[PDB]
Amino acid sequence: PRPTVIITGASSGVGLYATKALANRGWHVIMACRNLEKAEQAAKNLQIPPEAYTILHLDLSSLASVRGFVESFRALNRPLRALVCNAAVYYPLLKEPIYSVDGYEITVATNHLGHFLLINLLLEDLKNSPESDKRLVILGTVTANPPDLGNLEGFEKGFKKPIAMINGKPFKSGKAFKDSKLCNMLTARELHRRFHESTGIVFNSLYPGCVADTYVSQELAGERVAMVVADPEFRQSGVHWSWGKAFVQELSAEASDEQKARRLWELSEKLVGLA
Ligand SMILES: NC(=O)c1ccc[n+]([C@@H]2O[C@H](COP(=O)([O-])OP(=O)(O)OC[C@H]3O[C@@H](n4cnc5c(N)ncnc54)[C@H](OP(=O)(O)O)[C@@H]3O)[C@@H](O)[C@H]2O)c1
Ligand SMILES: [Cl-]
Ligand SMILES: [Cl-]
Ligand SMILES: [Cl-]
Ligand SMILES: [Cl-]
Ligand SMILES: [Zn+2]
Ligand SMILES: [Zn+2]
Ligand SMILES: [Zn+2]
Ligand SMILES: [Zn+2]
Ligand SMILES: [Zn+2]
Repeated sequence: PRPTVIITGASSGVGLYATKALANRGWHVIMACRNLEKAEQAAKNLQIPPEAYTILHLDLSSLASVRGFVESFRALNRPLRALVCNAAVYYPLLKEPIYSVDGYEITVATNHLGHFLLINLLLEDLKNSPESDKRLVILGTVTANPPDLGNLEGFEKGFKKPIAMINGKPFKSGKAFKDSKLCNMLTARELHRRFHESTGIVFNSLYPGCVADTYVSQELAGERVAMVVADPEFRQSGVHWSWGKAFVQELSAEASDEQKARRLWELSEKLVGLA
């Protein structure tokens, strides 16, 4: 009897050490990955036993792929205990936006909108599971409090070319990334508010520390993801765990983001075909 956790972006970095850590605690990790070849090599290289994992293809930049990943998880007939939204892309060199298969600026489309659809479909799976300690963890920003969503003008007007930023202003890829990470935080917050009572699922977020990409190792950061998913200390919905022993804060900490967080959620449903 082995409890199931899905990890997005599990074939490298933090996601890969997180899957290692959770397997060592005796979990069965669904490595939901873009690149099946790299996922297979990585799994074997870290010496993880075949019972501890299953690789399923997931491309967060395609909503058809998010839907299809979900049907494939369901076919396993494994009760879901947890979900980790860890996958993040970042294209620092782009001067011009790239638009996903579904027509959305790719950074926001992958980091936010694809995780948004994934979360919303898997809530059904999460709420129907008979596991008692069910968590949904999102990798977010340093603190729950540069990114600026404005009045969401870009999302209000449908978020298609020529719109490449959530606030409807000219494309900036580094800001797009930060915007996207803000969306992840706002979404965690809003999952707690909308669903924690009705389901009893723990909805939290974390920041495992600054990590070597383009003061903390991938191994440790991955251990810290595992802690947030699995250990009794971290079993509390509505909060952000940060390593800068963790500082904890309420996801709803910043009161003036309340309206934004709600409007973000409603616009996101529209963008991914839930409304
Ligand atoms: N460095 C910082 O100071 C800083 C700042 C803010 C946030 N963070 C957080 O730290 C975390 C580091 O994560 P990491 O080490 O796992 O990242 P990483 O190894 O540097 O590379 C990106 C990850 O995203 C996955 N991915 C990319 N595109 C995808 C797609 N279209 N569909 C599905 N998966 C995709 C990749 O694996 P596959 O392509 O094989 O799936 C890979 O695991 C991030 O989640 C980020 O939010 C760090
Ligand atoms: Cl597939
Ligand atoms: Cl797929
Ligand atoms: Cl409660
Ligand atoms: Cl759908
Ligand atoms: Zn596939
Ligand atoms: Zn999100
Ligand atoms: Zn109650
Ligand atoms: Zn509670
Ligand atoms: Zn409130």
